[PDB]
Amino acid sequence: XXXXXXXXXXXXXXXXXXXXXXXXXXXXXXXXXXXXXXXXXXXXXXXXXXXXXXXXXXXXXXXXXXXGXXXXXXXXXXXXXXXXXXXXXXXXXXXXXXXXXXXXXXXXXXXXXXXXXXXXXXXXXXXXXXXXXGXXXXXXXXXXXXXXXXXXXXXXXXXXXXXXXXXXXXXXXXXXXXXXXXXXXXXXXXXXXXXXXXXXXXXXXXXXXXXXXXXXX
Amino acid sequence: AVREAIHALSSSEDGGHIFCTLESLKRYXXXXXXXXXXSPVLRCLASRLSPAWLELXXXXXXXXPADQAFLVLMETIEGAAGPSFRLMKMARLLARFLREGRLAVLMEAQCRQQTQPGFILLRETLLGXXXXXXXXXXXXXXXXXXGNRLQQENLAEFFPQNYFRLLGEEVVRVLQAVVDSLQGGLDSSVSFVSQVLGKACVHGRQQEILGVLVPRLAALTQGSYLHQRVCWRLVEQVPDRAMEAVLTGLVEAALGPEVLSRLLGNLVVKNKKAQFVMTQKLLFLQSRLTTPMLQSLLGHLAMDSQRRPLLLQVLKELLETWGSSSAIRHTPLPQQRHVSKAVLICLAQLGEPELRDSRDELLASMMAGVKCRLDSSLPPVRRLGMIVAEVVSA
Repeated sequence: XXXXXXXXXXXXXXXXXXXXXXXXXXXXXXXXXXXXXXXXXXXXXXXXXXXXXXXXXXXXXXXXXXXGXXXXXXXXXXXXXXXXXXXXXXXXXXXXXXXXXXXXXXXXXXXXXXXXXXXXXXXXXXXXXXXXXGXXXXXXXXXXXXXXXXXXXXXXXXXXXXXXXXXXXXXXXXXXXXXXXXXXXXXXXXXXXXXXXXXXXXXXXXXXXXXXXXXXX
Repeated sequence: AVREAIHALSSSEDGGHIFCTLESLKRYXXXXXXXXXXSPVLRCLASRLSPAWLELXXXXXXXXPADQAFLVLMETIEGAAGPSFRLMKMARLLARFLREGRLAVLMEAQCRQQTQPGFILLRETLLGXXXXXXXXXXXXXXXXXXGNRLQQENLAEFFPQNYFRLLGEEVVRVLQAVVDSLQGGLDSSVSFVSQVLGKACVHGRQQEILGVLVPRLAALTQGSYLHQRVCWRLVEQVPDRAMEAVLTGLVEAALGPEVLSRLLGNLVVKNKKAQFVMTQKLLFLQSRLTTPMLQSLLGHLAMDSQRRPLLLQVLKELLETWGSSSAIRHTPLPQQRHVSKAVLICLAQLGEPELRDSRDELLASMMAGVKCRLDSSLPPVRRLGMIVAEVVSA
């Protein structure tokens, strides 16, 4: 409890982050580990840098490993899903940044790829603006980053995901999909279909289509 | 073809035209191509059904007025995506009057479609998705829907209790269906089940869970072995681990029924790993244990006998727990309660041999503990412990 509250020292500087790393890595790999951590963190989703910390604690201190990939996955997914399910301005933009960092630890550490990239296709799709891109590649752990770059099946998954839609998530998913230039080909045909849907859109699905169209261009 | 027809129907329609369009789904005769195509068609048609809501109150086909509503019930003879969109429009409100009727209908339709509901969950078991985290997200929302209806509240009607019952029945059905013999060997049975389970727990403890559980338990117990075990096993998540911790305790509160049946539930399954983890999680902590006294006891019994020596370790572990100093300074009085319970169980069973070695530790424990607790306000509480131990290795 103490620790949880504590993550907000007046004098953060470098010592602060050093110690952030310290506590996260102190968790290392004991009993309750991931689980315990996760619990408290999920409660006060105000500290995913601590999520990163412990993510990375597991990354350089552990056990149950694809199971830890799963734990990681869970937390990660959760984080994105909730957070990127709406919007923010001051604090939670940085929360998203922190989420990118925890994604990082996770991704790298686990080579998780399946869990990881379901959440990357998720989390990658998250990128959006500035910081986003940075975090994305970082978490990506280059091999898999380029793996995804190649990847087209994942792209199709995303295509239909977007088709179902929700909001801006879908919008920017399409944005970064485009960014991820390679060769549409199949995606070009898929996106033609998207457009068609796109075109159709009466509601905000209309602006979704606008951004989509930009991507297409 | 399909797309064209859909567009036409959505645009302009006379009575006969509308009728024919509706009958389109009935005719089908397009395998699953038609199905997926129409899944999208009906997504659009459900949006078109929001538009059809105003067309239904525009004196259209008075005779078969519920038919188009039955065409919405023909959607209700469809996919969970659509159920997906049922929830979507449910969120959507809009149709106030018409939607009240709609959702009323939706609800009882969906009592049947919750069967259908989790048969679509069972169909997902039969099927599979690589990017289905959102299927689960949707599923979660769908799970949430009983409480999301509550959330929606607004007018509100049949409640979550019944959601209770609904859930129970659904599960039952699923289970037996699955049972078949083993017409469903896929684990996705357990997946959906557990997904749901986890969700349930998260969503709500005590009443819901337990009621479901009780009925289920009884039935299941009575008639299942491999299958029983399987579902039980199937149980998952971390949220659901402690979800299951809680579940288990809910079931504990399920008392003696829980005891025998969860002697069989542990006999259905303990399967090492996470069980052990949460067993000790529980061991460590906590709140309320008259149920667990019994709880403790039976749980212990079950697991211990499932897999011997689990107990031993716990017993061994427990010795350490008896200590104080820092602990003497710390804690409240619940710890003591816990301690008492432990003592009792310990007394109950092991090997004999156990006594001897544990007595090494016991003696040790005793001594330090003695000092500490000799310092017990509840000097007698501590003394009682001593006597127990004393007895144990006279």
